[PDB]
Amino acid sequence: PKSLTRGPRDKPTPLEELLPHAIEFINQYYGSFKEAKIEEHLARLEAVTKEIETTGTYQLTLDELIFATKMAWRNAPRCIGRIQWSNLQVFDARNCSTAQEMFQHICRHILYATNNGNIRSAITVFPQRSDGKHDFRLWNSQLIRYAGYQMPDGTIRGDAATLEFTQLCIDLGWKPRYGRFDVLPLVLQADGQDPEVFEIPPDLVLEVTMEHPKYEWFQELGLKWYALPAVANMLLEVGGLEFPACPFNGWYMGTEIGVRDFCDTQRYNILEEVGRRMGLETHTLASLWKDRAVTEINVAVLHSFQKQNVTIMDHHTASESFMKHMQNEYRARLVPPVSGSITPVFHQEMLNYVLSPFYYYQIEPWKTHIWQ
Amino acid sequence: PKSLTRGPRDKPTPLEELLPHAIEFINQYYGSFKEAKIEEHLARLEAVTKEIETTGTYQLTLDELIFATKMAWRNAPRCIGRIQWSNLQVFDARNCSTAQEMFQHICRHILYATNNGNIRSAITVFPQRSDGKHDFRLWNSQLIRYAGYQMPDGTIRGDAATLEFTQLCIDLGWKPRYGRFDVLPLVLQADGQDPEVFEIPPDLVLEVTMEHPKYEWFQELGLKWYALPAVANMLLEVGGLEFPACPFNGWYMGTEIGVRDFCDTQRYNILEEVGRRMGLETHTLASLWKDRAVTEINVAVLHSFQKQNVTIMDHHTASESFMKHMQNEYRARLVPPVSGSITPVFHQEMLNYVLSPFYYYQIEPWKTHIWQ
Amino acid sequence: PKSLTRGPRDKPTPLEELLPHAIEFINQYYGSFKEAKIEEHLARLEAVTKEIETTGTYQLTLDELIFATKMAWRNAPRCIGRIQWSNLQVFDARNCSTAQEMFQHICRHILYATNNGNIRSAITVFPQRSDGKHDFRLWNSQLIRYAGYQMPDGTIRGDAATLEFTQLCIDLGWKPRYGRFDVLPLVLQADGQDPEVFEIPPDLVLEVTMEHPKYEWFQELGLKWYALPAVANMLLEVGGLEFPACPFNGWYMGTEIGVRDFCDTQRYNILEEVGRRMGLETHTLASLWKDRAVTEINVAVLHSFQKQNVTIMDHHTASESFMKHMQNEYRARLVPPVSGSITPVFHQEMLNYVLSPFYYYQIEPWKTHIWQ
Ligand code: HEM
Ligand code: HEM
Ligand code: HEM
Repeated sequence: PKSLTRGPRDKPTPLEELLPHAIEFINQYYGSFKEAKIEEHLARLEAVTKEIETTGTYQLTLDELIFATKMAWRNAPRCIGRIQWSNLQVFDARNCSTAQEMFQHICRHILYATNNGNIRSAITVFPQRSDGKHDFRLWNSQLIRYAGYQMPDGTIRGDAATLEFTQLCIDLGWKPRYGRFDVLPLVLQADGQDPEVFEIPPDLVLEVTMEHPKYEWFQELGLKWYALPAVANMLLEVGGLEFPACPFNGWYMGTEIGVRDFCDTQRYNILEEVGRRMGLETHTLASLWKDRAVTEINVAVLHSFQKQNVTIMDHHTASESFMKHMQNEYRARLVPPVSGSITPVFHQEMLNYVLSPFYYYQIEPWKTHIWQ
Repeated sequence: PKSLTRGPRDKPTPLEELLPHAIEFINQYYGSFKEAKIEEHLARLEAVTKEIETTGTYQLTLDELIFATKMAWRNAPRCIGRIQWSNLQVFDARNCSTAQEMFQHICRHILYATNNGNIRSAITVFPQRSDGKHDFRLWNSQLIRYAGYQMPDGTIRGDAATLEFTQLCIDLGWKPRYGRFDVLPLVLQADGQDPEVFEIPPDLVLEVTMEHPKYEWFQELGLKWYALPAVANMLLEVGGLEFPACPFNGWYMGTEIGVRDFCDTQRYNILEEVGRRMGLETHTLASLWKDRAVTEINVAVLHSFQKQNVTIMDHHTASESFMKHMQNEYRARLVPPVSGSITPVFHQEMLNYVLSPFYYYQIEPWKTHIWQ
Repeated sequence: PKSLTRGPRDKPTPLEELLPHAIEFINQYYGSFKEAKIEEHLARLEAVTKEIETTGTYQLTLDELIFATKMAWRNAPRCIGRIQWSNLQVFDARNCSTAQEMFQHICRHILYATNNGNIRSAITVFPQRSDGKHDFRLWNSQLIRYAGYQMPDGTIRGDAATLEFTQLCIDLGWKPRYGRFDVLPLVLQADGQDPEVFEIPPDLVLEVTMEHPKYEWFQELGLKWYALPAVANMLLEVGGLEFPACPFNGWYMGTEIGVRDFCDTQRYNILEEVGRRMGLETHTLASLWKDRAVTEINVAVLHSFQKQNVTIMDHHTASESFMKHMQNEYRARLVPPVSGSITPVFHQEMLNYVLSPFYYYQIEPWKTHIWQ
């Protein structure tokens, strides 16, 4: 995915690589207004140019930043959320200094975002990359996520996708409770310093208890998942600027909540216990009972969410949320095309088209971090 | 060409894969108007969202469809016709039910389109893809096209490009007349059912008799070609919707009418008979007589078309047709850029740019069709 | 770089390959005006269509050409100059006939562009490609550039990048002075004829003498470079038209002026002589003295330029030049997006996106030229 990965630097972005993008951005920004702000637009371009001339970089106005985060969301071709991009709360943390402070900002986010199940979308933007030596990073892939443990006999326990990170956490001093649903700690890096680990206050992590509307025994097999899907390891590019730390969140779809993960020895087990029900024939592969169980688990999940009043992207939600997004544009008194975000970028030997602003992937920090 | 091929499905398009595209389309549509229709635009987006919420899909207004077919034409980078996209007649057949009915619609098209040589561009849109199990398809590559037969000794007779399809037709019960210009039958598939074959009424197929302005013996070698170039196997994508059956037509260019196909034992023969003329030396390859003959055949073709008053895209035609297209826009009282059609699509692992609406290729039906 | 290379032809561009592009261009052009020129726009499209119909090609109005050169500059993703695209002087030489005349036009350019160090950006556009058999070409890569000689013992003398071209010049009758800073002659090709070589009048080539602000011995090692960076071998594509000869110029950045070219036996030598200074230890690779010297050479260069008052793209220059570019747009009483230049081009088997107008690379002429 190297195309969509924006890596680390060790020196500020050159003028010839910053100025053009800053200009394009500011034009894009001022081009959004129904009512033009000519005098302001020209003076801003001047301000920014002189600022890059004198300081070597530039700062975004809170309003420019807000716009950037929303546009980058609008420019996320995989995200169904891009549909209602105006429904985003932006938390400005560009004045942050330490991991201690990062944690507070992160807790505020979780708190705001969770809202007792009535999930709200938000993004916390930490200081932008300066020289690439003083980066702010969240080593975690997601704010909330279960630990994955490599058991002696070879089987995994917990989230199989977090094995490498869990190990890291252990190496960093985190005491592993060898359970199936252990919420991983936040590994926060501020000002390029070594990362610091913080346990996430249990009260802040809302979890959905799995139960089926028909099968009363469902709750007996003790399955649960966290309500907040928040990405922590991405980078926001905007007008040449780079924000290595800017975690955001949305809400689940329903059809994807991963553990029903039809994979290995993790899958098989939960799937057989199920057969206890209606299609009790788990002794043979003649009855494709697995199809029955999977379909039913999705039912238990969907049901669990709606009954525990935790927002999920069902058909009604998708439409209602989109309407709310349209109400915001109407009260403002046509949209700026997606085309207005495509920038021709000539990287080594090929003319390619890139979107900006945009949420890029990054290289896992421990792979590049230089220990103090 | 897998990039430009939109294949078969076996389940409706997911919400997260439909809604964004529907929205983008409706925005694109309402963005065309010189005079904005704010109240209507917002209510339409609402209507469609609620419709996808409740029905799982949506229907286009005839006017939206018309717009879609024209824009998709405008988005056909190979088609010189894209120059005058407003000159298109749209035949709505989204209410069609059987192959019997398809045939009637198809005959109407040919009739309208042929217009005794005064070729007119048209497109017949059949029902959109629902679950991918009830598809409408024209198994033919073109509405009108000559059969290709594999003779015992190995030589081919007729159109070499239609060998596989001709065989299919034979397998489907069509009696092969082993001639050089046998018009293939229409293999129509409706509502996902098995295809039904219909012979095309000879009166509907206009053919141009080949003759040279100077060589009176030209007509003696009995060469002819059909006047109507119509593609039958493409798919129209629009706002997430897919129309597997939507044949369209234009008119010939003159320089391409394929049989002068410098290929094998099919070519060589017609080319030698020619040498009977001005450069009678067909005993040696010292006189590049082939160049002489080819140039002359193109002359006979071009001449044949203009004398038999069958529209062909010559220099005058190109300009006149473009003017007619400009007269339509002027009477309406600036154009919406092509950029407004490019949509960033994140398919597996790569950020690519796609045009929409657009005419995609498809997989030959007999290769995927499940027999009843 | 074959993607970005527009090669030679031997027959005019076909209608189906010209008309669409001409139309798109003219639309793009008339779409720039703050004040629409409806009557003029429509009549122009008509004019051009009829012109291509009758003549087989079309001529651009000087104003359309000016626009084309500026937009193509705006569409040069590597060029920091694209920032101030309105600051361009266009020299129309589409009426040029001979190499003699080309030379005069080229001398005027150098003269205007050099302006005693106060560098000004300009472009000289020679006759457009007709049938591809009567091309105007500058065989040189740059208007001004030092010769590169392959010495007997194997070492190179001068610009290592110009070895093949220098040889060509020698073959063409140019007497090689075997120095380090010999300005190469102009190899001009007009109307598809054989190229003619012209020595560039020394008075026209402004050179910067290298000296350090602190080290008085710097001037002693006699280093110099030319002030004018001008590309001579590119092709401008616009509305389907192709201009094989259209040299342009800008000014240096400072950080790139190549000879500090850390390469072979050319590098090493100048680098050691340096060590004579502050870090005199050139006997060992324990002291990374090379880093010291390189940094210092860049200092001598930058200093040499500013003291000899030869324009260079430093931070102040970048901002000041951009302001000058904004003053031009303000006095005209929002910009047309970059997206409005992207054209979907279906070349063999793939749907790609191209920019237009644009400055393409070309195949080195001597590799394709047919001698008379
Ligand atoms: C409003 C609720 C939201 C929903 C339902 C939603 C849903 C999704 C889904 C389903 C995916 C793609 C598939 C997957 O990774 O599971 C995704 C990806 C993404 N979303 Fe969201 N999203 C929401 C909010 C957000 C917000 C608020 C932002 C940013 C401000 C955002 C940015 C992205 C990005 C950048 C991706 C790419 C993920 C990747 O490929 O690694 N999303 N979103
Ligand atoms: C008005 C007369 C028309 C002319 C002269 C014309 C001409 C052409 C030509 C010369 C090609 C490309 C080369 C070839 O395949 O032979 C082509 C391709 C195409 N045309 Fe047309 N066309 C016309 C009308 C139409 C119409 C009415 C539509 C659609 C509404 C259309 C859609 C397309 C598409 C989608 C292709 C792609 C064919 C492929 O690559 O398989 N054309 N057209
Ligand atoms: C105003 C001063 C200018 C500056 C500082 C400037 C600077 C540059 C730089 C730094 C590069 C890329 C890296 C390199 O090749 O060294 C470049 C490339 C380029 N510039 Fe300029 N440029 C200027 C003016 C122009 C003008 C006037 C035009 C055209 C009208 C232009 C067209 C291009 C093109 C087409 C390239 C691509 C070169 C290649 O990749 O081979 N530039 N310019």
